[PDB]
Amino acid sequence: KVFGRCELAAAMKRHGLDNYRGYSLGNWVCAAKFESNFNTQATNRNTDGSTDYGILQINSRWWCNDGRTPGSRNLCNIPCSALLSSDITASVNCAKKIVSDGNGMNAWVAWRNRCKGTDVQAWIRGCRL
Ligand SMILES: [Cl-]
Ligand SMILES: [Cl-]
Ligand code: NA
Ligand code: NA
Repeated sequence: KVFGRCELAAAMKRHGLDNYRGYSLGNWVCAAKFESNFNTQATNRNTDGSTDYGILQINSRWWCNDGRTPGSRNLCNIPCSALLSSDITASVNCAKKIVSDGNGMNAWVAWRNRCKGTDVQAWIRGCRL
């Protein structure tokens, strides 16, 4: 599913991301925009052979099992395919573990390069949340 901006902001808020670990909702929506263009089915292969999955491009090296990333872990204890669902629950729950891991939203390189230090409230402006 390809979400609209406000639609995703609302779903993220319902699923508990608003100010989670201090990150306002606009940070999460901005990250999703540049990671996946709001498309739950987005996948992208990494140079190391791992793959990124779903609206927040969660990586198989650490976070989910895809059966083809040698030597990886599955810290969210889910198949990576669960991260492609129209239901964003698995992605949000796994994202909460990632953002708690020590480096905050810097785990998402696109957030660091394109969202960090910007007016992220713009991403939720006009939304009935
Ligand atoms: Cl990407
Ligand atoms: Cl694997
Ligand atoms: Na393997
Ligand atoms: Na932080």
